[PDB]
Amino acid sequence: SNATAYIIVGLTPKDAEKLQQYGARVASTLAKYSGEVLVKGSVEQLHGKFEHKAQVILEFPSREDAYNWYHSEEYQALISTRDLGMDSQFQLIG
Amino acid sequence: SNATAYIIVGLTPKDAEKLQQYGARVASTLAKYSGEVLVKGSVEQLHGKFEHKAQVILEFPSREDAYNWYHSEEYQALISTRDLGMDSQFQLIG
Repeated sequence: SNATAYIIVGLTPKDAEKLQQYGARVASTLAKYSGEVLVKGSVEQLHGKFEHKAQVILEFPSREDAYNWYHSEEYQALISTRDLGMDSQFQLIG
Repeated sequence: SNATAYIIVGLTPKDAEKLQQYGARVASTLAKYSGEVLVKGSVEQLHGKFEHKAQVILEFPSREDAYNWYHSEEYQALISTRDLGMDSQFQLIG
């Protein structure tokens, strides 16, 4: 009944150590915007092409809350190290 | 809990009428495998690059059903018309 919003990530691991620093710190950043990991996992290609190894999907209670999470100061501090840990794409939907 | 599985499509519309036809047929193919559309929508890009205009996420009760759906007889017939209506990528997480 509400307009649930989603962030889709498409990713490829680079630096393992850095990727684990990133992953460790993020979950906290989500709970202020009521973020939640719907699924994560490796890709099996069913059609077309896709440049990435794995996908993660975040779920928020509202588009505005998804956008605000990505743009929060607590998440943004995570970014320089996220990019060392993985090349990715993020898409906001909703 | 069970291991709910997902199909993520990223798409770019081509022929609106071929597309209409596709869209109008897929659903009946979903029910067979307990498929459900989690979400449909245009993309605002948060980070990095993404070739498509829009994403759709499909939710199935398992990876078996998700794969069986895509490779099902009745969905496979919809493909020819699908590919005329849109360029797309289908990823299987599950």
